[PDB]
Amino acid sequence: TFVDIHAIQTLPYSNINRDDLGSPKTVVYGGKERTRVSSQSWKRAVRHEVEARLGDKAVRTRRIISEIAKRLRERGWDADLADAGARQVVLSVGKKSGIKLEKEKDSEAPATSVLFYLPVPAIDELAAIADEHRDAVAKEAAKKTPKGILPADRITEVLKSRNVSVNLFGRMLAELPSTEVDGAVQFAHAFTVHGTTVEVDFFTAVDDIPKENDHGSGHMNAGQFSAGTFYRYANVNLDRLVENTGDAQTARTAVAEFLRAFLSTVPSGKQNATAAMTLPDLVHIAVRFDRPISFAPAFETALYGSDGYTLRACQELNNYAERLREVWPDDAIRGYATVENKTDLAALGERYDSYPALIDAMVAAA
Amino acid sequence: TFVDIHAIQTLPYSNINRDDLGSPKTVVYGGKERTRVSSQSWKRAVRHEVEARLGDKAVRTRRIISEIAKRLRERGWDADLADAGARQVVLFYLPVPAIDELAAIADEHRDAVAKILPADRITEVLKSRNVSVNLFGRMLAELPSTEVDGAVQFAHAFTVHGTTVEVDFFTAVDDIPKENDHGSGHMNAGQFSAGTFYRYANVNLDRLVENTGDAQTARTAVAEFLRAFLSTVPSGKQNATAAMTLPDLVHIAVRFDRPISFAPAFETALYGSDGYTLRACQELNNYAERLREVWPDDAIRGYATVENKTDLAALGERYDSYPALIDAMVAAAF
Amino acid sequence: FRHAVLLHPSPDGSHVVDAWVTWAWRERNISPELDPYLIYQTSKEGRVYPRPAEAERAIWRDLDALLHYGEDGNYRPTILDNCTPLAQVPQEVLDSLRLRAFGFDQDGQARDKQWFTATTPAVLRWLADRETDDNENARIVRRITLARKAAEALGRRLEKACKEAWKESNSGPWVQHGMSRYWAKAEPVFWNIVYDRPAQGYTPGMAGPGNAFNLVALAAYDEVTGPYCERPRVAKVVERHRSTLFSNWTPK
Amino acid sequence: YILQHADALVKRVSKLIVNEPAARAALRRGVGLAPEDPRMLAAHRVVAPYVPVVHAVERAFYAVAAIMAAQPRSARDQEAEARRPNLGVSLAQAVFDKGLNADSTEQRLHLIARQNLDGVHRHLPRLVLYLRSDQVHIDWGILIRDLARWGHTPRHVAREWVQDYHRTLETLTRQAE
Amino acid sequence: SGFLLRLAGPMQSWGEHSMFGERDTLPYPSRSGLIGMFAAAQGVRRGDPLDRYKELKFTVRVDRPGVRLVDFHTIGGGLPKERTVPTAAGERRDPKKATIVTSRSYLADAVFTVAVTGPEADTIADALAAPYWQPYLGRRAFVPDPLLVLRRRVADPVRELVEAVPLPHRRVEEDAATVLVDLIYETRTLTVLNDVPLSFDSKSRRYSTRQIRVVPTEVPATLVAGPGRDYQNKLFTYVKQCAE
Repeated sequence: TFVDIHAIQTLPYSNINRDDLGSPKTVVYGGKERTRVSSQSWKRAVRHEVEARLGDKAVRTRRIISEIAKRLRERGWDADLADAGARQVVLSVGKKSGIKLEKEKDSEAPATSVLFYLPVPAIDELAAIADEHRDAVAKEAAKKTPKGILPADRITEVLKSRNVSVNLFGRMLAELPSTEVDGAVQFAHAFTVHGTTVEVDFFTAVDDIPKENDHGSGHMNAGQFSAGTFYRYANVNLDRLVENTGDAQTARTAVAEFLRAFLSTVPSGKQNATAAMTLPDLVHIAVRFDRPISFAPAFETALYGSDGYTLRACQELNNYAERLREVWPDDAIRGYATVENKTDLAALGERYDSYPALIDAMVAAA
Repeated sequence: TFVDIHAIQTLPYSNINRDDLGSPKTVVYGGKERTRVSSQSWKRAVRHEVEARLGDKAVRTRRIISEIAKRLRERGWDADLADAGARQVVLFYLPVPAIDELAAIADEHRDAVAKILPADRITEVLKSRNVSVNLFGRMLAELPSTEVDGAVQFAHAFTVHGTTVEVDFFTAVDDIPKENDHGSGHMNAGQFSAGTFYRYANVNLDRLVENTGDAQTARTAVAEFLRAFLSTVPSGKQNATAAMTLPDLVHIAVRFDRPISFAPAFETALYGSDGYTLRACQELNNYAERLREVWPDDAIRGYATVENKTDLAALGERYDSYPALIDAMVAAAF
Repeated sequence: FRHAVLLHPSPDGSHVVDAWVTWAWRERNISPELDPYLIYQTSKEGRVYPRPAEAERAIWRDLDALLHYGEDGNYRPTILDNCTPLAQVPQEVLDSLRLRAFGFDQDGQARDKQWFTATTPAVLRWLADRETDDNENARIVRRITLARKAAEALGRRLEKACKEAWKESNSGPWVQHGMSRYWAKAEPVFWNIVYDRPAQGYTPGMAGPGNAFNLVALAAYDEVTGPYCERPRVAKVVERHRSTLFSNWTPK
Repeated sequence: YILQHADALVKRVSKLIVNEPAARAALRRGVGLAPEDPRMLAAHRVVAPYVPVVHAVERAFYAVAAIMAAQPRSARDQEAEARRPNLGVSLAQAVFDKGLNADSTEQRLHLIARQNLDGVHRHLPRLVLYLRSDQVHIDWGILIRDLARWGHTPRHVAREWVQDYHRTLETLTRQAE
Repeated sequence: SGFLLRLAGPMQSWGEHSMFGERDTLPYPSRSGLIGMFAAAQGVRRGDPLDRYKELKFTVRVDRPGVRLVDFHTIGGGLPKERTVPTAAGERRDPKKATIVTSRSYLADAVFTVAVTGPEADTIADALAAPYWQPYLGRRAFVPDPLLVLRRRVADPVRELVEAVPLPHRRVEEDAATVLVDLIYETRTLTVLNDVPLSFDSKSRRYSTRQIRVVPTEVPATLVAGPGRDYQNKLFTYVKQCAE
């Protein structure tokens, strides 16, 4: 009931997600430095693609007051009545004095402290519950310190409205432990299979108009980049996903679209100037009924080069999957696609023809 | 009568159980820092998996109501109306001796199946197992029960090489943009660490089987325990750093005198730039060799490995796979 | 007393079976003529309060017991200030006096954390007596007094260092680890200085503590907040507060 | 122990670059590169006799000798005008006096202090040449011995540059009452 | 008579004076702990008379002091609203307030060489070689050293601690002898602490005060081992002549 997916994807000279200073995030694995792409970045690209197709718009935000006030201003309320209204919707859900807010910067609606995660129709329905008590909200704004007037039961039931991205990735909300939904997809960080050092690019944005005597660049600096063959892995706990979604057809569509977005997507970190878009050179989906398994230990001993790394990474993943398969025997399903026809990878299952075919036949078998 | 189990398992870049401030728990052994996973962690993670199967092997397979065969059937109490309780023993999971009470104090009374409330006498399932109380100490939601312990000594899991924490700068991005963009959700820093952990645990069937009885039930409990010890992995931040793995080396030994750990083998930390699994395997071998030739004893040793390069002599006879090793060792244990 | 307990006797007479614990007085009353046993410290606005207990100080045995040295700057019970010195009329029992401390740290409302006793080490008397040299009998006790005073001085200086470091980093949880590791680590240095053995930072021979546990405070502080001072924000604030441990710091 | 060799090199190279161009041109072409790169096969003539007896020490000597020969003529004309500080102190003296960007230098200092032995040699040369572009008085012997100790632990040379930099910044600001 | 236990391993924590969440340990072993270990190696259930373990002597030579670490330890968290550790009245707490958090300290990376001297020492040794319960160091989760009993039979084992026992590597000056190592014997005493065990029963734990005097002794520098892998080796060859 665990859909595991492995994929070898070689990214060229780029910088997917920089650190707090520009450099790419690096692990110290098997003793050697290894550039890596954080899990949250890929998870974000995945969700934006899945929800892209399934136009659910699982908006994660802080300015819920600003948008609720916008919805109330669209529906006839005055600017101040809308602002106070939204503040009533948010202030009527915590224990007392509502959820915690932050210092209001402008006269603009303040931003809550926690990050909400709701779909757009959920916000719309919240504006509806706020509209059902026009007079009450206006009456509360007349005071100096208003309180909650909304029926916390139904608004609390509206915050619990799930979504495909909410179902897969999960939600957290400390002030409302009743709305916390647990994620069903274990997403792992992507580290290189060979020690890679960072390399500095020296760039000088030059100004186009000349100066009277001398001519120098407008600005000179240096950004850190790195290339390499990343290994990526993810698990999909079907059981818990069908539990969150409830139905099995919606669940099946969510996992199929998840896998397709997992292979297809690539982050948007400094891509406008690097064009690092690519596809995984190897895709291995396995359906296991006992526990999920990652192939990270196979890539502990870093790989020395001067040769290619795709073939070595492919055949080494094969080797580790074969011996690992004969050491932890289990009746599981295995399938794989490959963008290189030189070697024949036996231990990875039955070689399907293409990525979407592989995903279709594997999600079907689950 | 002491089943010792050692295992080398390499966990990738993750954070299993963090400290009081986010960092992963670390010990400083042999002078060097070493991230560690607390014993409780790898305990609640094994237990929470054992019951999930043992306590489910199975209400649809062996069943508890499927009794009478020794107190309600071959006893005279309505050999046909046997469902007498059965259905009257419901309104965790026990072994067999403590089940004698299950079919015992389940008779007499009247009964009232003619159409069933005395449970203060059967409820004592845990007071006398509940094998999941003889394997591991008391439960976690029931008052003590004469047997607070124990038996399954569990050791903390520290790395075999010095590993320093590494700061993962992360940020939350709000999806509703104002006219001043890049105002991300909340900047922050989360510490992670990777490495190859060494793990160890003991099972004292000697002073164990007593508390229970049916050496077969005990045998099932220890076998599923070992499988859960290798199988399980904690549930800390796995949904954000999938670190599910299997031990790269598994060594079960049955000793008839006293349990022994191989932790000091990893005292001098290992320097790297290469892999650590092979070096750790051959070094554990070496330590087992000198310790074996200094404290000679007639014990049983077996081990499985996911690398056919080296040959581990001091670890016994190299079995083919984890479940085969566990089966042959639990069998060899008596 | 603020409480009112009762014991329900057993028929045997040597066992208690039930008890009663409840309020005995409901109207507040502060006791005049403050307690001579405790140590009192003044905060702002004029209120005087007892210095609370700290398990972090009991990480090493008998830490407060040594208050007989010093003394110490406002940190001294009045009972001692009227029975230990020479302005009283004891003659030779004073030359064998020892301090003891009963501490039970707790929160002021209803939560308890730990208890501990602290009896001063008679060995510190042994060292002063065993040599039988007046100048050395005075140099030894001068070395214990010095090392103790400076030890606690850097202890509290480190506390404010961590309190400002954590309270300013976010714009705390570091005090517990910093202090615990600081005393735990800094007491073997104390015993290292009392036996004029080569200690970290400074070698035997010199006049006083030789400014060594100050380096121990740099160690504890630098490691408790080390993994968190990576980005320049935390780095500059942590450093700005880290440039205080360097004082007193009297050179060689 | 190494500092003494460091002062030897800095001595004869500090007079060498100003007193004859052949070595200054054979060393200039070795900035930020490996000691075995063919382009630097002409620098051994001058630097090879001073290394003592790990590769971090030689990397330090060759790299900083090249840095001393690749500085602009302004920085050498001021370099030849006639306890002690690291280069961190030099960065603070550069921002506080010559008006550099504080928020930038701080992130470039933590960017360089946070890297591995090879990152300090690739990021270092332009940083130090920028500092000599602003003619701040940088000490070379300490810079090399520092790079020499940069190879055993990436904590004992970084932390002291960062803390020394901030320390001297707030002392230069507190001293400006 | 007597034998030499080798208290070592990854972690050690001999607790004292802590009857609440916060647990602490001593910078050296306490006789209550190791007498509890002998008692666990001989099979005496809690509540049984421990008079047999009286008349014993424990001088302990500290090889390296080891550094103190605090172990954060939460118990009962994450569990659902109907499973935690009950209350005395039986009414559980709210799940947001259900788990209890104890921060138990422990001593890490230290090695002690105790010298047991008693009348029952031979049966105690033979009990440690084969116990009726997993012997631990301080607390159950801490696993002891393999060489828990360094030397099984020695007359005057104290003299063995003063000479001819391997020590871990430390800074030793050139051609220097007389390296100090502290050992505790039990006037000129350092402290008094509740160590003597009177009863271990969980219903009424009962201990008493006991004197302790730490004497810094001098040992010849011929015992300090090499940088790495030398110490464990030398102690193995040291335990090799035990038969002889």
